[PDB]
Amino acid sequence: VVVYLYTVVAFNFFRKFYNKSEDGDTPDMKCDDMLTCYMFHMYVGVRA
Amino acid sequence: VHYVLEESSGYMEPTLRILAILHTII
Repeated sequence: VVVYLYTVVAFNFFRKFYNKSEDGDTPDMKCDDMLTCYMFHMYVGVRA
Repeated sequence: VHYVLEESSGYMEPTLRILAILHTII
């Protein structure tokens, strides 16, 4: 629940940061989707 | 710049509004 709260906050206020592009100019795995951003959080930010 | 609920075969966009209405009522 707390990670979902952080996810909605980031989706609403931080768009230009989740830019995990490889080799440059490949913007993907961003926060352009609520479920994608929630999975990214719960999978990377917890274990980081 | 525009938040959109484009993820299903309908029945998810109006249900959110009716659920918010029911939540405020309750």
